[PDB]
Order: sequence, then structure tokens, then C-alpha cells
Amino acid sequence: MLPKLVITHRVHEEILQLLAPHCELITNQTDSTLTREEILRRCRDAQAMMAFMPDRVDADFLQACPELRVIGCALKGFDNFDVDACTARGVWLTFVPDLLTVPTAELAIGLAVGLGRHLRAADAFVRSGKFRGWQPRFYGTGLDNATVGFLGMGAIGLAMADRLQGWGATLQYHEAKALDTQTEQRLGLRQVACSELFASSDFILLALPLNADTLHLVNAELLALVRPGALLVNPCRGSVVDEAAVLAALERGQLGGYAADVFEMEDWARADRPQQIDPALLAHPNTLFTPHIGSAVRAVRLEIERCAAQNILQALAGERPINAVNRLP
Amino acid sequence: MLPKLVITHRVHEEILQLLAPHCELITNQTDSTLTREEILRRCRDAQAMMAFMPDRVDADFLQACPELRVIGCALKGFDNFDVDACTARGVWLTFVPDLLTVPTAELAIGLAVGLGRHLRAADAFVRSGKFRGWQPRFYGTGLDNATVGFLGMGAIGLAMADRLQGWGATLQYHEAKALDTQTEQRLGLRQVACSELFASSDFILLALPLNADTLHLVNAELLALVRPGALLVNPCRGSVVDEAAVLAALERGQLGGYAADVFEMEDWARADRPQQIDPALLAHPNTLFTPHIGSAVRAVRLEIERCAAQNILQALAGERPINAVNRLP
Ligand SMILES: NC(=O)c1ccc[n+]([C@@H]2O[C@H](COP(=O)([O-])OP(=O)(O)OC[C@H]3O[C@@H](n4cnc5c(N)ncnc54)[C@H](O)[C@@H]3O)[C@@H](O)[C@H]2O)c1
Ligand SMILES: NC(=O)c1ccc[n+]([C@@H]2O[C@H](COP(=O)([O-])OP(=O)(O)OC[C@H]3O[C@@H](n4cnc5c(N)ncnc54)[C@H](O)[C@@H]3O)[C@@H](O)[C@H]2O)c1
Ligand SMILES: O=S([O-])[O-]
Ligand SMILES: O=S([O-])[O-]
Repeated sequence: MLPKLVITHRVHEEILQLLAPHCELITNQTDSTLTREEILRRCRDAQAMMAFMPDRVDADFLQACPELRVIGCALKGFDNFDVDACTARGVWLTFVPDLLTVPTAELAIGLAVGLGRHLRAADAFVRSGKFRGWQPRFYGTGLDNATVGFLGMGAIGLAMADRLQGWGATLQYHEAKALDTQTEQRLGLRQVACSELFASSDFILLALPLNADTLHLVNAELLALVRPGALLVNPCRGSVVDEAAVLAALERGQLGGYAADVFEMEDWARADRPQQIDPALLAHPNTLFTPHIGSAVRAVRLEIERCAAQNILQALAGERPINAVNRLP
Repeated sequence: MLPKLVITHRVHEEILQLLAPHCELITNQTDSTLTREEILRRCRDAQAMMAFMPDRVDADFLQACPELRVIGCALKGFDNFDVDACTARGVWLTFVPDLLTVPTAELAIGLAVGLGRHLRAADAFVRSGKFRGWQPRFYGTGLDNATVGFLGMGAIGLAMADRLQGWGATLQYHEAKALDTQTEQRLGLRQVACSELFASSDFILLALPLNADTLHLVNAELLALVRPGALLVNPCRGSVVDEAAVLAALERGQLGGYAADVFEMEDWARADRPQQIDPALLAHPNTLFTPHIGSAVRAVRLEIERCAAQNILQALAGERPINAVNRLP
């Protein structure tokens, strides 16, 4: 027989045909996400698992599945997966380090432009059949001669920076880990204090992970700093901002706009998460939203799927998985 | 008696204070487009006019306004203004050659991202309140590794090519007047014929003016060459494309999407234009629209208005306007 691989969400059939001659598969080829108890059942005696953004794994889980050996995750942010427990149980935990970067970088830029140029309303105005030609309205904010501040300058921060090269903006960032001079210089990046980043940027592009330090980093106090009218764009994790503090900053018109691909309600790790995005936030005019689609480009998705599956075949064939997050003897 | 200046749309208070010493102002300080009869009535004894997108000037307009010395257009595309009739009447026609370029290029790239990533629908999905966490949906097209084809490579075509430099795309173009070798090279642009452009680009961005030769240049036959799912972005003029053929191509699924800032119904000089945007186009899910807001950036609008004024003032003082479109004795 063969090792038992659970796959919690739908993948390309091509991936199944590469995984089949080495594993028996317990798939879920739908557009629906299966309940927490249902998954544990499926994994009970599974050796391998392919996990995705809705999946949530703690100490309890791992204990229910003692035949497990590898969780192959098809994502960058593993904040919903307890790596420490995985390590202590001899369980591999792999991620996808690079492939999510660019498609997310592209979307983030689009959201900056769309937010700045009032695109949701503009398009709604055209579709309302009342367009009778140009009128002096929808006056928005462009990138040319603006200060773009980045918070975090890892993969996505850098990818965004590369993409804003010919846009005539002034590029600054705040890192927890500074770059060398060759890169700062060659991207025209200028490092600043966090407070300073907020009080001076017209655009604020977030590119940091969710962890102990980053939860609600963007608070009521740091939002009191921004230039009245600045635009906040969040393509990383919801909980790095306080959405309630953001709503208020919007309502008093200190914050010119908020855009986001991610939300607090997605972050199952901290039980105290909001159960929804605030109706008042969704109803706000100065917003642009997408439903965690940063990596939803179909050629990439296939490559992401392929990578996560290779990690699994590597782990199961005995070997060390090229993209393992943790270390194992 | 100071020379009479008619301004057809609302301008910044600062431009009025700029002109008011030199001439008497007949203003339209409302958000509204006036009737042609009202414009004719106001301009009948005017020495100058500041024109905008909704304005159209032919020989009949000029015959009825014999005192006109200058028409200062606050725009780039002067297709609605009969240049030759102006010349023959000894009226200066001026435009704004560079200020509209960058905000329109920014918007065009925003339209390309937004269309490729189903942004309108994605946002409507999040506002609906149905978002419960990642699903493998709203799958779309990215720029990385796509072939982006440019029809025209003048001001806006070049500002878009500059702005796509860090984006991992393969750039091609067709022109009536080719770039020099060194500009092409720097930007990584390949020069192709028009049918090849249409046959082999995943994104097609229009950057040409409207004239006799470009009227419905993007017609049924040319569209019949695209790769199934090709995306088309029009930031230039509506009537360079046939909107009926575009719609037919969307409906059969050969064109993957159409995004536009401009529409055939705006091209006033065309007597046979559609009067509205076809409701079936406005209903099509694979679309993204803006109400001619290409230069609707706050700081820039002021600058555009100022360029037209300066041109108006130069002509009224007997000079050749810096940005004259024509040449008078
Ligand atoms: N929307 C999407 O589809 C999508 C896709 C990929 C990743 N993401 C999210 O975005 C996050 C960023 O991804 P990435 O590839 O850039 O991660 P990365 O690990 O390459 O870089 C994150 C950077 O943030 C920096 N950082 C940490 N704390 C900081 C602080 N207080 N101030 C400034 N910088 C700080 C780190 O030094 C690190 O280099 C991911 O962890 C994930 O949560 C979202
Ligand atoms: N959406 C907006 O708000 C907005 C703003 C500014 C301009 N525009 C429109 O876009 C047009 C182009 O803008 P620009 O500033 O780039 O103009 P431009 O005059 O600098 O460049 C247009 C280019 O198109 C080329 N061209 C002409 N016929 C061609 C053909 N058959 N094939 C390929 N190329 C051809 C010309 O050689 C020229 O280089 C303007 O004429 C105007 O109508 C729209
Ligand atoms: O890490 S991402 O897939 O949110
Ligand atoms: O030249 S136009 O499109 O304002």
C-alpha cells in the first residue's frame, strides 16, 4: 500500500496525478471549507497533509493525529499553525516562501491606485447610466510626487518597491531588520522610525507578518499621527491593524482611505478575534476590499500547489523538505 | 474694456485671480455642463475661451463667435476642436502636452491590475458580508510573465512602459512613429506590427489619439485575432475602439475583459456616435469603468488649468502661445 495524504481544499487535478502513484488521497474537490471536527476525522491516521489559508492547527490537533509526519502548507503566513508544537511532536511544517510574493505585490499596488483614485464609486457612477461626459469630480490622489511609506521590507515590501521604481514617488520604510546600503540606494529607500513613517507618508503599505509583536501594531495612537488624508493599504494580515481604530480614523476624516485583502476575522490563532468585518467599515465610502486574493493568479496557484506537494513527497520519502519552517533530527 | 474670457467649466479660485486683472470673466462655477446654445450665447462676443472635455468647436461655432482670438484647451486630445477651421479664422488653438500624462498612466495600470484580478466583483463580494475566509475563487491574470502590448508609444504609452519596468512582463508595441533604438532598448520594448500585437499580447493598452485614421481602428476583425481571454485597456479615446465589437467579443468570451476611462458617446465631433454606453456593456461582469478621470488628480488639475490660462494670456498679449496646436501668421 501507500502513505495517506489528506488535502483540505481543492487543487488542480494535475497535482493529484503526481501525488497518486505515491499516496492514497483523501481529497476535497469543492469550493467549500470543511468544519474543524471533520478534518481531524480525515487526518486521524493520515501521515501527510496539504493545508491552506482556512486551516487552523494547535497542540490538540497534532495529538489526535500521531501518525502525522508533515504538514505541507501552500501559503506564506503560518501564524495559524503552532510551529513549536509541531517541532516537539516530530512533525514537519512547510510553507511557500516566494511564489505568493509577486501576485500579492501586484494586487497591493492596484489597491493603492484604486483607493487613491476612488475607483469603486467611479465605476458605480458609470454603471448608473448617468455618465454624460467629463465633469470636475472624483478628484483623487496619485503616486507621482507622493511619499510612499512601507512598514516591513521583506519579500512583499521589496516586490512592491521594485514595482514603484518608475512612479516618481519618494520611497521610505521602517523595518525590524534593515537592508544593506546597496539595496537602500538602488531602490531609493530611506529608513525611518515607525512613528515618523506614519506622520509623513501619503500612502502606507503594510508588508509584515502576524506574530506576538505585530498584533494591533497599527493602533488608535499611531493613527492619530498620519497626515489628514493619508491612505492605508493592508495586504498582509488583518490583525496587524486595529480595524475599530481604523474605522474611527476614517469617520473623523483623518484617514483618507483604507484598503485590505486581509481581515481580523481570518486570524483563528487569537480566540478573541472579531467574528466579522464591521458593517460600518464595509459601508464606508473611502475603502477598497478584496477577499484574501493576493495569490489568486491561476498559473501561480498551480505552482504553489506543486511546491507544497513536493515538500510532502520529500518528507514522506524520508528526506528533509526544502521549504520546512522548523528543524528536525 | 478688458478682453472677454468665457470659461466653460469650474476652475480653481486661483486661476480666476490669475486672469481677472487681464480680462473679464464669464464663468461656470458649477459642476454642470452647459447647453451648446448657452455656450454660443456667452462666446458670441468673447475674445477668448477656456475649453474642456465636453466642448466642441467647429467652423459653425467660429462663424457665430467672430471675436475669438484664442481657444485654450485644458486637455491633451483635441479631436473635438477643428484645428484647421481655427487656423483659417486666425484663432489660436492651444492644449496641455504633458501634465495629463502621468495620472492617466497611473490610472491605466490600476485598470489593468483591477481588470485582471476581478477587483470590482471581489469588493462587491466583501461588502456583501459573505466573506468567511479563504476560498479558491476570483482567480485572475497577473502582469508577471504576461506579454503586454501597447498600441501607440507617445507620452502616455511611454509613461506606462516606464511604470511597468519592475513588473516581469514582456513589453511589445506598435507605432506610427517608432522610438529610437536606445529608448526601446532601455525599456525592453519590441516593435511589432499591429495584427501581431493583437494576436500575441495578454494585455493590450491603447495609447493613441482619435482621428480619421484611428476611428474604430480596434474593430471586429482586429479583435478576432486576440488570444482567448486577452485583456483590453482603453485610457485614450472611446472611438478608437468599436464598442459594439468589443461587447460582441466579451459576450463570446474571446475578449477576457475591457476596462475604460473613456467612451464613444464622449466624442462630440462624431455626429453618428452612440448617445450612451450600451447597457449590455455596463452589465458585463468582465469590465471596469471610470468616468474620464485620467487626470482627475487634485494638484495636477490646478496645474492643467494654469497651463491653459498662461496660453490664453500669451495669445491675448499678441504672442505665439507656448502650447499652440496650430501656427498663425
Ligand atoms: N494577501 C496575501 O495573499 C498574502 C500573500 C503572502 C503573504 N501575506 C502576508 O504578508 C506577510 C508578509 O509576507 P512577506 O513574504 O513579505 O514576509 P517576509 O517574512 O518575507 O517579510 C516580513 C518582514 O516584516 C519584517 N518585520 C517584522 N516585524 C516588523 C516590524 N515591527 N516593523 C517592520 N518590519 C517588521 C521582518 O523583518 C520581515 O523581513 C506574510 O507573513 C503573510 O502574513 C499575504
Ligand atoms: N483618459 C484621459 O484622461 C486622457 C488623458 C490624456 C490623454 N488622453 C487621450 O490619449 C491620447 C494619447 O495621449 P498621449 O498624451 O500619449 O498622446 P501623444 O500624442 O503623445 O502620443 C500618441 C501616439 O500615438 C501614435 N499613433 C498615432 N497613430 C497611431 C497608430 N495608428 N498606431 C500606433 N500609434 C499611433 C503617435 O505616433 C503618438 O506617438 C490623447 O490623444 C487623448 O485623446 C486621455
Ligand atoms: O500567507 S497567505 O497565503 O495569507
Ligand atoms: O485629453 S483628455 O482625455 O482630457
